[PDB]
Amino acid sequence: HMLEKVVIANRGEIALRILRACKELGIKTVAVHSTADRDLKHVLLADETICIGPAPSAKSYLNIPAIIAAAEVTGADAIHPGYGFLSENADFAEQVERSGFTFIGPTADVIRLMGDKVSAIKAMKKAGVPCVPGSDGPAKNKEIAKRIGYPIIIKRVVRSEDALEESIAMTKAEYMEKYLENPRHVEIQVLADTHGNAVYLAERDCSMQRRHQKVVEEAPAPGITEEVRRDIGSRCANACVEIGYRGAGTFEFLYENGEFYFIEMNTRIQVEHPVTEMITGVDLVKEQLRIAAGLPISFKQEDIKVKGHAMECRINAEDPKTFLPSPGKVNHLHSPGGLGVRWDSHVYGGYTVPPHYDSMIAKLITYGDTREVAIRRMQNALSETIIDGIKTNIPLHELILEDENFQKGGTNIHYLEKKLGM
Amino acid sequence: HMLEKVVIANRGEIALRILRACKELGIKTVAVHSTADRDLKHVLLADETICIGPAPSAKSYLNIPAIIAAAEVTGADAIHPGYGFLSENADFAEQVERSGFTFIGPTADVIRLMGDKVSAIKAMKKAGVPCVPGSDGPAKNKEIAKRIGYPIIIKRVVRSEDALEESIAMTKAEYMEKYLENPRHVEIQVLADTHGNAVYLAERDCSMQRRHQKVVEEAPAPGITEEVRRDIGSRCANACVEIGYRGAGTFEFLYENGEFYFIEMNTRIQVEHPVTEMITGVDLVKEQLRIAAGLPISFKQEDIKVKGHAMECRINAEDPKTFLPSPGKVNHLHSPGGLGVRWDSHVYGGYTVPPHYDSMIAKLITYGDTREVAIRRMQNALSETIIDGIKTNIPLHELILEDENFQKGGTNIHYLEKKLGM
Ligand SMILES: Nc1ncnc2c1ncn2[C@@H]1O[C@H](COP(=O)(O)OP(=O)(O)O)[C@@H](O)[C@H]1O
Ligand SMILES: Nc1ncnc2c1ncn2[C@@H]1O[C@H](COP(=O)(O)OP(=O)(O)O)[C@@H](O)[C@H]1O
Ligand SMILES: COC(=O)CCCC[C@@H]1SC[C@H]2[C@@H]1NC(=O)N2C(=O)OC
Ligand SMILES: COC(=O)CCCC[C@@H]1SC[C@H]2[C@@H]1NC(=O)N2C(=O)OC
Repeated sequence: HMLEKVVIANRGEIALRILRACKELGIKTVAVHSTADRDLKHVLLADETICIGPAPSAKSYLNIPAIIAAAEVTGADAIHPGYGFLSENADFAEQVERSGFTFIGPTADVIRLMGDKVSAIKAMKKAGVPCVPGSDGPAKNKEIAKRIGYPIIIKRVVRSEDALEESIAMTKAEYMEKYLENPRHVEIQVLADTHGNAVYLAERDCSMQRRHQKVVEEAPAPGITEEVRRDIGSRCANACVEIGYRGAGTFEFLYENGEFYFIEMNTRIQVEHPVTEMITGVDLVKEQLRIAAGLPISFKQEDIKVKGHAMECRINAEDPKTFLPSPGKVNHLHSPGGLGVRWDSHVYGGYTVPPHYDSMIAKLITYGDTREVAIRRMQNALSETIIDGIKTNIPLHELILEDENFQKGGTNIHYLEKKLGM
Repeated sequence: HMLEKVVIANRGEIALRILRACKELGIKTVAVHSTADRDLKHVLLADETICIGPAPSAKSYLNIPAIIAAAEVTGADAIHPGYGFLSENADFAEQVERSGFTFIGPTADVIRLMGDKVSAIKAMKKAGVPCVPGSDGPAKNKEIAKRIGYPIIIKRVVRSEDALEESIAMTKAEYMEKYLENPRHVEIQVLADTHGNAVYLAERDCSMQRRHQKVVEEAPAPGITEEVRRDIGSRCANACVEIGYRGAGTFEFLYENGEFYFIEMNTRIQVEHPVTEMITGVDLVKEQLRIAAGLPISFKQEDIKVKGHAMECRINAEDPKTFLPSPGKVNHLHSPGGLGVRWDSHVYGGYTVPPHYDSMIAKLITYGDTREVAIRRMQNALSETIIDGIKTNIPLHELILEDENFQKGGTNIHYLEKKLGM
């Protein structure tokens, strides 16, 4: 009569993370996997396994009917979608609850609401979560653009009135907003339950990115005071209640000259959740599972106090210079350890990284009482880490961590790409 | 003009632990090693290496003149002795400071004081650290034994007056005290610096033992209240000042029917220090190094608050049934991870555990907000851990953790051996 068995509708490290939380709560696990993933750590640990299709994503991890049949055939109570794949797919969520299983995440209606940009802004704007100034929806655009103020983003970026009508038409065989020139990425973690509670769990800075993909994340964000945290955090907790949010989620902002501007709500657990765990002492995947089971969040807002600092390096099987993937056999893995070092990875000596999915192989997470200690622990853990047989982006991480502007802190979302050009 | 280079006068996991702290502080390392240990993780990471002798302990890690020459030839500032080997050897400490290097630990005089039992009791007794009732030093023994009260320990244990004089003479070709029948082992961690400060860092319960060797340790100790902690802890901090203690140390007690009875001060870092780290947020090996450099302890007593619970399983290369050592090649090591899991080990896939030293190969440390969470995390981390090629005592740990009396908590120092007999 509660959650007793959970289908893990994902793979790789987050599938292992979920398995770990399940096993801590005594929840039975069902590992659904493609034919290429029979040797995943979490498949090998799972109570039951069901092969849901051949290697390609389309035919396996995105196979909505096979994943639902796997829940049916095992007698499962709930499905955890992880991140990526179907986690923000409303049709999947809708179909999961229509077949009577618990979807571990928000309701389908809320996924669609926060899954479309204009709709999401409206809803934030009404909740009093600050958005980027814009036209709100939808000749008079010379003037709309006027008052928003150049530069403008139709999405092109647009620096001249001359060329408004062009960039209007150019994106328009392919809405307007203030283009923020050099913002950081600062995001707020929340949880909301079926007992009407919602909390905020400080913030993460994920400004170090390449091609919009995050490389290094940290928590808390440098420069953000407790006062400021409280303001923005409590606006997000409130937004959660207004929209009947449920489960873990993240409000992503562009943050520039002291102000927050909303850009997306990821309605799911994120890759970078561990850094918030380390600074708050909250188990975010456990709380997902509890909340899905109908439990209240296990603590109150005044129980949450940011303590110390945490960093995460996404370790990828890829050439550190060209960023082309590097699948193949890991002959040896020597993973780092010691105080303040956490290692979240499904990779082991003997394991073959397949070509079929993303290239993330491990997340290396460090914690310290200060940002400087956490960066130093990261540097030392990276130098101890050996992954023999394939190439990784460890060398990129080492360059970032020794960057003087990174050490000062507060570098913007373009920094990595500039650095890399220089 | 400070500590810039440290000789790590030890091996195995604690040598790696020390290396890690050194590297966090930017302190150069000198790995002194025997010929059998050239492939130790910490030797491979060290800035400088010096081979101090052939495989046997006697000729290498206990070679006082070779270790001192290694400090001389490298231009080192200090020597960290770890635990075991020379760490409680006053002659070594005396000779290290007489050759002008900093010994990372207390002064030689203090090692001898707390290194001999009668002397240590005197000094504790004068400090107001509670000792076990006894004769204090040294016919009239029928009566001394009388008032201490049977049962008695000459060290034999002695249950009858009849047989006092015998057991007197029997141990006396080979002092008296109350024999505590079913105590737990509860120990208090301290630090003391050259600025006149001394602190206590709660306590550990290390009652699960076999042949007097510890298997599982935890912190805090079940049943001990904050009130009680404060009392006993502050008596140990005070004892530290009275004796001019310096560095990390531990006061070990036998704890029975609500009372603490002193049995030894280990004047060094201990194997089981990590569990205290996890519950207090203190880096105990860093503080050793700071304190040795002449710095104050980096926090005050009121900054220390016990939060959560931690467990440590000493993973040994040994047959889990006969406890005979199992040296040889580890073909694969798959180490556990995830939230609340810490792994302290110099072992890696490819590494050969030699026969020459102890059988400890890794310490698996878990943390949780409650004792139950920490035990469950331990169980799950052990089930994920693979060490292929040699035998380990993991099966023993799994049996302990599933023991109902262990789960209730507070089992005594004889429990494991009884359990094992049953
Ligand atoms: N107002 C803005 N100013 C500057 N850059 C923006 C703005 N809005 C969006 N962008 C850029 O485009 C990116 C695309 O948004 P994102 O949520 O990452 O899309 P997706 O989540 O589908 O990849 C943003 O991170 C940001 O870097
Ligand atoms: N008063 C006592 N009552 C019961 N057992 C004792 C008492 N004193 C010592 N012992 C036993 O003998 C052990 C030997 O002490 P210990 O400090 O371990 O010696 P070493 O450190 O040299 O191995 C103690 O842990 C304890 O189990
Ligand atoms: C093995 O394949 C998987 O388990 C899914 C692959 C990762 C999905 C991407 S990574 C960056 C982005 C997506 N998920 C996520 O949380 N991200 C995150 O930072 O939020 C944007
Ligand atoms: C690889 O060899 C070494 O690094 C030294 C071996 C261990 C010394 C023993 S284990 C239990 C005891 C000794 N050190 C220690 O701290 N112990 C501890 O619990 O305090 C009694």
